Amino acid sequence: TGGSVHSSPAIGQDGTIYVGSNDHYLYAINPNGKLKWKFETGGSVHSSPAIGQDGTIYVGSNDHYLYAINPNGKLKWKFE
Amino acid sequence: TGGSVHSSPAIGQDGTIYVGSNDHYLYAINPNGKLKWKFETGGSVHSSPAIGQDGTIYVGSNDHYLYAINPNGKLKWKFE
Amino acid sequence: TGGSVHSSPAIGQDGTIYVGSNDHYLYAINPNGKLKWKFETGGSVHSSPAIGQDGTIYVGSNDHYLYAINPNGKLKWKFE
Amino acid sequence: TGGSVHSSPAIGQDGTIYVGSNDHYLYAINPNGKLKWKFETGGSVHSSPAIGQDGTIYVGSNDHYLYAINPNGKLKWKFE
Repeated sequence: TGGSVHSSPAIGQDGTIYVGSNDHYLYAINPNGKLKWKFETGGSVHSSPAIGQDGTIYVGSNDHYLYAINPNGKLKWKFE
Repeated sequence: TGGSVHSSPAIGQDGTIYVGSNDHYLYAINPNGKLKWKFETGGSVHSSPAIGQDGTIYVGSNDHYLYAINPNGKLKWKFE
Repeated sequence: TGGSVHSSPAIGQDGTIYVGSNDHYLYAINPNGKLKWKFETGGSVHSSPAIGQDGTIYVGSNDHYLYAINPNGKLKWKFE
Repeated sequence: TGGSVHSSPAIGQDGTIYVGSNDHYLYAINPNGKLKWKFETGGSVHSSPAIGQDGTIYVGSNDHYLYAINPNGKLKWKFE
C-alpha cells in the first residue's frame, strides 16, 4: 500500500483480505494477491476491519467516521 | 464519532457494531447506521471490544478500567 | 487495572475475560467482574491475547517475549 | 523475539501461534514453544496476523506491504 499497514487484516467468507492503510484506503485483496477494490477514507485506517454476517465491512478512520462498506467497495454508510 | 476510531469494530449476534472512540465513548451502532446507544467512559477507547457468549461487551479505556457493558448499554461492572 | 488497557479483551470458552495492561499484567477476570488471576510480565501488554483450542492464553509484552499462560495463570512457556 | 510484540497472536487450526515483532519478523511458534519458522519482512510487524481458510497467514509491515505467507513460511505474495 501507499502507507504502513498497522491495520490487522480481516478475511471474508470467500477469502477476501480487508486491511486499512495509513495511506487512507481500505483495501480488498483477492486470495491471488490482486486488488479487488480500494475505498478512499479521509484519514489513516489503523482500525482493523470487521465483517458482518451479510459481508459488510466495518472500519474506523482517523477522519473520525466508522465506515460500513458493501463487499463491492461502495459506501453503505459512515457514522460520525 | 467525536474522535479517531483506532478501536477495531466488534459485531454482535444481531449485527450490532461496537467500537471505541478517542472521544471516550463505546458506540453501539445498528446495521442500518443509526446509533443504538453510546457508553461514556473516563478515557480514550483504543481497545477493540469483545463480545461474551451472553452478549456482554468488554472493552478497556485509558481511564484504566476494563468495562463490561450490557447489550442495552448499561454498565454491568468495571474492573480497576 | 494499574494502567491503560490498550489490549483488546479475549473471551474464554467459560466466558473468562483476558486482557493486557500497561501495568505489565495479563488479567483473567470472571464474567462476574472478580479477578480470577493476574500474570506478571516484564513489560506493558499492548498485545491482545489469543486463546488456543486447549485454552492456553498467548500474548506478547514490551519485554520482547510471547507468553503462553495456562488457564490457571501459571506460565507454560515464554518465547524470546 | 528481537523486539516488542505489539502484534496480537493468531492461532492456526493445528494450534500454531503467529505473531509479528518490531524486529521485522513474523514468527510461527508450535504449541510446545519451539520456533516453527520466522519470515523476514522489511519493517516492524505491529499488524496482528489473520489466517485464511486455506491456512495462509496475512499480515502488514511498516515496510508498506500486506504479506501472504504459506503455512510452511514461504512467501505466497506481497501487496504494495
